[PDB]
Amino acid sequence: MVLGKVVGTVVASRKEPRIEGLSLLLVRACDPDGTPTGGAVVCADAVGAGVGEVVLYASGSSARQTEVTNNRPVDATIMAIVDLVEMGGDVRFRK
Amino acid sequence: MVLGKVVGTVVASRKEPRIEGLSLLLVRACDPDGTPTGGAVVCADAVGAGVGEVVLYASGSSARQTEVTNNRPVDATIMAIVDLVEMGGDVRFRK
Amino acid sequence: ADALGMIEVRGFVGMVEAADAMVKAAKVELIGYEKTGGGYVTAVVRGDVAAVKAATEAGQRAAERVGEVVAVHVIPRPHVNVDAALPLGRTP
Amino acid sequence: ADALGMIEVRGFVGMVEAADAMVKAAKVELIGYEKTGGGYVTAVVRGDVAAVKAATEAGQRAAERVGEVVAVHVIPRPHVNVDAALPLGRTP
Amino acid sequence: ADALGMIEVRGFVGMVEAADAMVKAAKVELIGYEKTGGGYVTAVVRGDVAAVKAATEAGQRAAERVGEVVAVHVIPRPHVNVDAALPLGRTP
Amino acid sequence: ADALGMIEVRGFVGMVEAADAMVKAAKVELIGYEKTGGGYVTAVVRGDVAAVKAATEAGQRAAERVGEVVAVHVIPRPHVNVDAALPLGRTP
Amino acid sequence: ADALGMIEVRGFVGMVEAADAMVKAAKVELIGYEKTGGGYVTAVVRGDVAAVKAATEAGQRAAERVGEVVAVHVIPRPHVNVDAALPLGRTP
Amino acid sequence: ADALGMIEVRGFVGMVEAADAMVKAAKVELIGYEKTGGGYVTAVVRGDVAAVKAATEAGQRAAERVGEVVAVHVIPRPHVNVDAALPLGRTP
Amino acid sequence: DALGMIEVRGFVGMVEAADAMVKAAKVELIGYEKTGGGYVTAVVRGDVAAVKAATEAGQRAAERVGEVVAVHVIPRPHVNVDAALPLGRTP
Amino acid sequence: DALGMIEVRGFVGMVEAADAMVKAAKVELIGYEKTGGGYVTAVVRGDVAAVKAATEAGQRAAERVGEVVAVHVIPRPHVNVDAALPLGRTP
Repeated sequence: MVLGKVVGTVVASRKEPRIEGLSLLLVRACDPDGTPTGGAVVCADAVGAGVGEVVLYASGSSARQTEVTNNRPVDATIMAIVDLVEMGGDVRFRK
Repeated sequence: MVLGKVVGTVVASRKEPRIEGLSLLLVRACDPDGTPTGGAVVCADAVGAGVGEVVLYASGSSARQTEVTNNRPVDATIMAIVDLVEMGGDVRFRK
Repeated sequence: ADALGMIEVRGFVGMVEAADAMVKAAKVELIGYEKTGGGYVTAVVRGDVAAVKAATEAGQRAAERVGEVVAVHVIPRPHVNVDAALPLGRTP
Repeated sequence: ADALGMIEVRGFVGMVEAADAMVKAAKVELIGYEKTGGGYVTAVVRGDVAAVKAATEAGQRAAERVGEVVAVHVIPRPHVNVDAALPLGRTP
Repeated sequence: ADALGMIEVRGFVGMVEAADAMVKAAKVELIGYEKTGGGYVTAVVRGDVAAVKAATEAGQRAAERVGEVVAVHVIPRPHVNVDAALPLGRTP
Repeated sequence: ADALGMIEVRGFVGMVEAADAMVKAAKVELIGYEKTGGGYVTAVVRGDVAAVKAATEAGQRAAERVGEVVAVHVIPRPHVNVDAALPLGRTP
Repeated sequence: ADALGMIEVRGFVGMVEAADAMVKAAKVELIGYEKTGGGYVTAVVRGDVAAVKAATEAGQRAAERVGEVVAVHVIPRPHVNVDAALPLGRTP
Repeated sequence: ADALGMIEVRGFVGMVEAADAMVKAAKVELIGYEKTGGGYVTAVVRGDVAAVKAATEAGQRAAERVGEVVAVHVIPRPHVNVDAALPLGRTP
Repeated sequence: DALGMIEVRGFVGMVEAADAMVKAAKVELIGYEKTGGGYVTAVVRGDVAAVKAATEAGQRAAERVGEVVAVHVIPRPHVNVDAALPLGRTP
Repeated sequence: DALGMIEVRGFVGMVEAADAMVKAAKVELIGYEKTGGGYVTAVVRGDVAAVKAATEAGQRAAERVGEVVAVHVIPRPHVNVDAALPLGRTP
């Protein structure tokens, strides 16, 4: 599970029906500053995340251990909306 | 399972409820010297690790084989607090 | 003409949570909402079809977790006379 | 802008007690109320995320004493387009 | 801040006799009435803490006699934010 | 202090025939009507206490032959605070 | 007026591990502890709102593996009179 | 003389939440707390008689959610000779 | 002078007793003694009939809101008691 | 450094538990904290693995005498704790 800042949305119309209604989001890993520095990865929402929010997306075989993401084919999903990120006792990120 | 030094804490208020009460930590992989050399990655604590301690965080599908970390959606968790690191018979790291 | 997406919810929060998740899922313009009284409220979104179709399908899933959800429907090509006679935004 | 907290009651009294308890619970700004007609009314609060969640689930509990509570939900960060079309305060 | 007393009846008549009995039972000020639609009506009174508590309990005896009483509640010292944003008579 | 008579009926017709029967029964002034939403309406009459007592119980027996009579009531002296805050035809 | 979170454990080791993990789990100032006699010990934490809620939820789960744990509660915005009249730190 | 309100609780946490909801309920002065050992703790407030009645009852409902409440009592006019020896905020 | 005491597992019960005691007779409330473990003891002093009348109001008034442990009256404490125990009248 | 704690409802249990810990591994006994109501608590500090082996040598030696409430090991308490709680090693 990696920090990430939402960047955009992906829209697919021809997809496996088990997943329809899933919200596809585009996240780039961010340094603990909110400044996105990484490659684009897609993930489904399960928390009601929007663009511009800093999130945690879990990946792989354990990205399905959440309802409306069960035996569905998904290998990356959001699971949290950060509120502050501490580093050594000095806050580096806020809402 | 990766060498690692804790760096900071992350606080999520809107999170997948299966995980609430879990302690989210920020780890950077370190050389067997305590010299952090990598990107920040999040993982849940199950051993009571704190900031500045050198730890092992397991990753992937096998990060759930631990009590209060089971069917929760998590792909990386701590499992140890290092005490010493040998190289050829010469200690490179101590408590 | 821009597509049409609608969600009609007995509560009010149902519309909002539906309205948001509809916006967060694709490039859509939330164009307003229409209160028919008696508690029934309807959110109206408009945009490209494939975007609405994802937002709509997403909005249903987001509002049901609050409850209610009366109706969910999508109009791809509203007749010109609709957009002229009804408050769906894209009205001259 | 700020987060979002909403409570919707089928009675004016329940909402008031729900409103009063919410502000008394955390540093949140009460904005007003939106009458959906037909009984139903909705309290609207806004502020930082964790304060709202601690306000609402303290309001929901504080409103169930008087009567029914239709819905309770919390948006951490409404999409920019909502604030411009719905009376959620913080509109430009 | 003066206290707060409210009476919500599903009939305009029920509200009135409830209102009159209050201003007749304790030294209270009657601000007005709030119609949330759907036949629901809410009377609002403000005054000293005890008088309100005495007024409401004295009004309800009269309203259940001629109307569907819905809610009876008292808020002893409401927040500044409530009176500042809601139409409860003590607005600056 | 001009007395007060009221009748709340679910449906327009009941209100009218009840009203017309009142103003014909004794010397009272019909001041208007209040629409509380949800179909409930209320007729309001003012005058001396003997008329309303004879006026109301004449409208009831005349409205009971048409629609669902909700409540029927008479106040022989509304507290001046009521006549001031409520639309009962005697606001100064 | 930083938030307030508290954990009360009959033993003592319970408090420490609760005190520790509460600090290790979020940005909080461990403010001291209060011995109420009878063995009961209470940890008191204060800080920003969203953090206390995480430490508290974490400390409860972290102490339970030691046992007991009597009570656990969190106040987001303590009244000015509290921090001033009781020794929860933030007293001027 | 100013009234007197008391909540006794087997658990420090109970006293705080009892204190918090109390000062928030009515205009009373929280003067401190008294530790009898054994984990028993008592909150004490002074103010108007009507407020204490309303404040105290807001605590029991607020403390029962947490720890067991031993006693809840209210003193309208405590004798002059009491306020001298006991730590009740009105020691001359 | 005479003596009178109430002890109530609960600081509340003691106070309500102390009021009813002071309110009921011409007695002087000396203070209160905390014995630990939640047990606390009130101490009043004055004329016997006053105390014997005051305390009766205390037990009857604390039993409504408290768990009363013991209630007793001494008409004349030996001089040595006042010297060692903290019962106000201590030279 | 690490932390070791043992909590007994009896002054005796704590002592023997303390003694066994010092005799078991390289640890420093720092003192004890009376939480009232009987309960007392031993606190040791030293390297982590010694404490873990020290405690499970003390808990074993206290199980002979009576009940043992709790036994726990913190490998490295956060700096903020040590500065606010009487666990020795204070700045």
